[PDB]
Amino acid sequence: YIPDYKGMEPIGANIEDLVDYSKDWLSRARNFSFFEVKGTAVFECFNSNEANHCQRYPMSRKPRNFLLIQCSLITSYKPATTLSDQIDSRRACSYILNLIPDTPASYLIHDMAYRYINLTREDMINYYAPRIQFKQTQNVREPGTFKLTSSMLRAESKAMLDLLNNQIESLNIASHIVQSESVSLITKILSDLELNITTVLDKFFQNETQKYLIDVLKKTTAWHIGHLIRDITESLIAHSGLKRSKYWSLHSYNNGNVILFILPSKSLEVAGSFIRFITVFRIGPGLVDKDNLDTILIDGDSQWGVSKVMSIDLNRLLALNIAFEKALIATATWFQYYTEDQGQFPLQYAIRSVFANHFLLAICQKMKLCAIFDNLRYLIPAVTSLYSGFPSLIEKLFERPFKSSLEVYIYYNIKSLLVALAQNNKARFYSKVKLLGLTVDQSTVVYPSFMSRIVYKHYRSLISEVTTCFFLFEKGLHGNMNEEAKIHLETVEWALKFREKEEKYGESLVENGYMMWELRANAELAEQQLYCQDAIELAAIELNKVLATKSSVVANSILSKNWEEPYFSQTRNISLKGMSGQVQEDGHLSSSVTIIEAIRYLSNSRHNPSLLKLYEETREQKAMARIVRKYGFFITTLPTRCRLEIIEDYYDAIAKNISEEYISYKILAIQGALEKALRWASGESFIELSNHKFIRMKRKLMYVSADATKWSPGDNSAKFRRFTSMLHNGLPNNKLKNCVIDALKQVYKTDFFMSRKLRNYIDSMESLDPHIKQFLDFFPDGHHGEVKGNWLQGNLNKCSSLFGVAMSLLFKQVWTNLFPELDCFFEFAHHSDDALFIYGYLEPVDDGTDWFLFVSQQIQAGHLHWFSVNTEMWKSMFNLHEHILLLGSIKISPKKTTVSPTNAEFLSTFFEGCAVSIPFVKILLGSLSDLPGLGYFDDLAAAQSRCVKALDLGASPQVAQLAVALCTSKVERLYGTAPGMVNHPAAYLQVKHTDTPIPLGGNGAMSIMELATAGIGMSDKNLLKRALLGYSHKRQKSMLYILGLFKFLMKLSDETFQHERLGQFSFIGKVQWKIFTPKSEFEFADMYTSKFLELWSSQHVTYDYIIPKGRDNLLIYLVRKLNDPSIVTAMTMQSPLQLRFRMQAKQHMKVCRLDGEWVTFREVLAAANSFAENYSATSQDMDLFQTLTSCTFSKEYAWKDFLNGIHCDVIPTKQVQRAKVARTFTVQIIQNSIPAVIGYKFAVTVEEMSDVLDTAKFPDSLSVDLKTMKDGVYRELGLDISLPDVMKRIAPMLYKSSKSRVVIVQGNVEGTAEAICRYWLKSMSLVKTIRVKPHKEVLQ
Repeated sequence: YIPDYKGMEPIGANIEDLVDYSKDWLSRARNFSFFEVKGTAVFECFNSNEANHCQRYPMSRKPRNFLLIQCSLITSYKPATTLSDQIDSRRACSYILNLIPDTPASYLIHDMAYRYINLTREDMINYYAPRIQFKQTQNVREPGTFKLTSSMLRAESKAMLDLLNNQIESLNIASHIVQSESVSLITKILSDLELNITTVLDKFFQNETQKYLIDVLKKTTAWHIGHLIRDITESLIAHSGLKRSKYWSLHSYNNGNVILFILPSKSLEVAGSFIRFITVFRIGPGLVDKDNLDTILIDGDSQWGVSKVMSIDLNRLLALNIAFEKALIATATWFQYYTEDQGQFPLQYAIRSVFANHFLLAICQKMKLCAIFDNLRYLIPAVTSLYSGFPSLIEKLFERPFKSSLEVYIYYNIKSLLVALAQNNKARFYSKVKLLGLTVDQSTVVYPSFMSRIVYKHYRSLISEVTTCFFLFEKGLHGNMNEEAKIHLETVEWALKFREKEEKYGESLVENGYMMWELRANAELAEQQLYCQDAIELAAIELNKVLATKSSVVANSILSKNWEEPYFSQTRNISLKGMSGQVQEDGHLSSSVTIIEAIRYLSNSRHNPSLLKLYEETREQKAMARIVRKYGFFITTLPTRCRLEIIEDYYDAIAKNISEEYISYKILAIQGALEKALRWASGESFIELSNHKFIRMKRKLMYVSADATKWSPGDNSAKFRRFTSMLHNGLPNNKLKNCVIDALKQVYKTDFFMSRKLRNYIDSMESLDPHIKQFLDFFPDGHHGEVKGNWLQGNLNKCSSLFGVAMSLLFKQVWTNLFPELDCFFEFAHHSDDALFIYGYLEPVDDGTDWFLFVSQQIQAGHLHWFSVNTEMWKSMFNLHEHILLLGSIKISPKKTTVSPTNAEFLSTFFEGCAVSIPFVKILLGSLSDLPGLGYFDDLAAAQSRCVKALDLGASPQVAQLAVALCTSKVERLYGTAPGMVNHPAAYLQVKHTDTPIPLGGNGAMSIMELATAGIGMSDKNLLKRALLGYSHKRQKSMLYILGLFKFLMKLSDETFQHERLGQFSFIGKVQWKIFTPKSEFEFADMYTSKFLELWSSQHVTYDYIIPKGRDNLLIYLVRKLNDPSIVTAMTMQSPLQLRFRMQAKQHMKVCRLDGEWVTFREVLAAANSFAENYSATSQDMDLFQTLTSCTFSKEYAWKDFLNGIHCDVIPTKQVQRAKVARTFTVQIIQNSIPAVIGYKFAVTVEEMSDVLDTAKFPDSLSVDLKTMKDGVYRELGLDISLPDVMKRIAPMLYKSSKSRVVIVQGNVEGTAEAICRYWLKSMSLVKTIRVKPHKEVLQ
């Protein structure tokens, strides 16, 4: 049922009125919004912005410190050990005690060295003892620390400690001297870093990546400095515990040449805490900035740099810990991009320079560099086009102050590069190429590298280089304290502008729109946040001209949106996305989760309402918005999400029916527009004269790339109302359309709330600036203020895209009506937030006298709008298009919008951006970023899955293999399972490290190909199959021992309760690891006990395959989902408390579950060996093992078989780069889904039966389907489905789910998973051509 909502009565909007308005508008001069790229213009823009930056900022004469850790290396670095730490610390203290301190930091260092070197033998024994054998001493109260009180502290040291415990200038970027000094310093550091200290995939890796990348960088100073930095950051992390951070610590490295002093500090477990440390090193080549050192002590022919006190937080510490891996993966990505651009491997000097640059960027994590590279990502396209908004981007380069030498150096390089690129465009000339399927005239002009003296053939290599640089910075830098405040002020500024417009014109005009006659009378109404009602209606008519031919499809799509389906039974409504909660007693808006709000509603309700019913029950509630705590993003409340879902469902249903013409979802619309444009340009124009003669006019094209659909804080949602009122749908009534209009009306006004963090920051300002004064004045009660028009980045993308398409069609009709005699062209295409506009204009073939005479005569004959057509007609085309878009509330961005002629590189970049949305380097670096902390097996699986996802995003298999190796090495380091460390399974399990199951610390190192095809768990499956075969054939003892290990893991799993689900069924046992959740701090996690939840899960088995629809079962199901360890870990990902477990993992504490106790991983291994030694196989165990080996894991072994049965050979042909395209990695009797059939099988209750009936598409066939499949299991494999255990084992074998992976490939590849695998095998070499031998389908 749909309640009767009020509709909108149509207005008498006339297209000819808009045509007359455009006639008047085009009769005068208009300003083009973009600037010509000239080289001199870019240089002058840089100089003027330098002068302005000098004006706005107070001057600093001393560049700030940018190196968090200062050190030097002259010899190959050996990783630190406890014995090496002791020896190096003794030698280092002996070295330091001979020196004469000058500065207070030097005095503190001397005092610390004296205290450490005078600790007793028991103190030294307990200083390096593990937590198990540690015994507290008077001086040593924590394992790796000691005590240093004021009795032995000097006066200078004590004063310095007291000072430690208890306006924004900028460098003079306009000075050539400041640039010269910064360039000199950074050049010296980079040269120091570059110095040298003194399977088929396996073969390709050893010949290419090992030879040209790994062997080159293995000897560089950067490699060993990175390992030394990893050791230092490990010490700093180990000191960050609650008990240990209050004491002092001393560590040493490189035979005493590097010394770390750790001072008492607040623990990193609690948020907003810093570790303080001082690094003392021998002066030499490395990460040395002598001008920023605290002091330089002199010894006989030697120097010791003592740094100032460094305070580092948890995120910066983790980034510095993984800096070496980040730099190596960035350099490997650069390696692959270089081989793609040039077709050859880079030389040693270029790889060394790239690696040094990447390492310097990765160790120096600051927001200024990240913002600079973010801006460069769009600055590079802005100087390679004909027209762009590069002055605005160069201005954006100067928003924050310049503080360090590194910032000045990067800016100087960027200015040089951009001026060089802009000066390249002056050699533009017309030529001939083969675009799409035509020979067309293109206007082309050597792109220098940014870190080496390499020149690319394409500027997309430059763009990807800058992108990889930008992703070297942690995503935790965004947000911080400047971005949150900035987004708050931007929102409040746009709301204040909306209020000013309301005061000037009245609330009705800003909400309902202005009329065309008012626009003619005032001419200032054409702006952002205001729209013309006539323009909205006419754009709706223009879109209706396309929609009226597909009315049936649009209607069927809308009714296919399932408006009567229960709201909270859908996945998107029970997710962990993030949602605003309730207004608390103190008056703030709560940051909450979608599932938590779902449980809050159901617990206070008696039914699971549908979307329309939920909208009617919450209609009267006000929309509320907030900034997300830490994850510039907004979160809204449940009624706001419901209204946005109504609007977006309606408009997605409508917009999917024009996806092949205007809105690319794939690239068909853009290719069609390009084909039409190129076909049009092939012809010639003949303008008819009054004297029956003709003028010959030549056709040319201009392309504009713009982000027109992207959400803007300056916008008015109310326009959509009239749009919705006039858009044609096939429905016979207006109830659904009226409901959409009503939802739009209810989303108009929002309560935007300040955050607690920002409020505290404001209260700590101590000096309220005028903009801060206005921002605080925006909130009457100090908590929330009303916002209108702006929908706060809510999901309305399909509506905005459809609206933009309608306005572009309106412009197309208006321009056709303006020049009936002229034969002009216009074609546009939308893809996500991007849009490509193609204008086809006319130029005189001759000198142009006849054309000028014709234009003058047309002007004299009263057609005054021909003034805009005399020269540069495409400019007037774009001006009128932009003005018409502004008649809605669409402003084409002055920045980030590029204008080009026909150009192969421009179109290639646009199509590449359309095909791929995420660079694979982002996923590659996020693999090292952080781990879920759920144990060895889970962390390994997560890292491997991220590497496979990166491979799906276009990463070469060699780069992905290197990333897999690095991630596996890091996980083994964290859990101690690698050889030589205390958690190595080979010391307890009496089997080989490769014969050990992964949950028991086994060797998880696997090929990237098998991980991508077979999956992220096939090591255990292969081990089980081999052990079963060996025992069943030869009855060997070792195979029985491996089976016993698997049975021990299975018993471990049975000890715990993991109901799981069809999509996450597990059969190989897993060690249960300690997860220090906030003890279920979640609000509604305490509704039902774990025992009650386990009983419910056992009783209701059908709900393990489908989702309940009734309120009670849904509430219990959602509580159970809340109580999932994996969901708990994800819901506390950004909590600063997690590191405790990491430390407990590194200290090898009692973090594993065994016999209802918390024990060490070593104790788990000992129990595993004890169980496996006495284990004897039974009939039930052998039967089960056969079901898993031959049936459950059957699909994965098949991909392995195909992998092992393939043959590839090198063809004497150079590799050819191709356009990248997305494909689907997807690998009949039963007409219902397997989850529905199985739930029907297990349905015993009326509620469960009804739930499966609603879930199933064809309920009537359900039983029949079950029957036939119940035959197959008892016919193809001879197993009894009637047993629930057998059903659970066989269900994931019969479930052909997932495969919804999207893989980026080249053009030739097909959509078959076998084709994707064959393409991956052909891309196993970065230079050579690989041909597969079978040349047929060899996958079962």
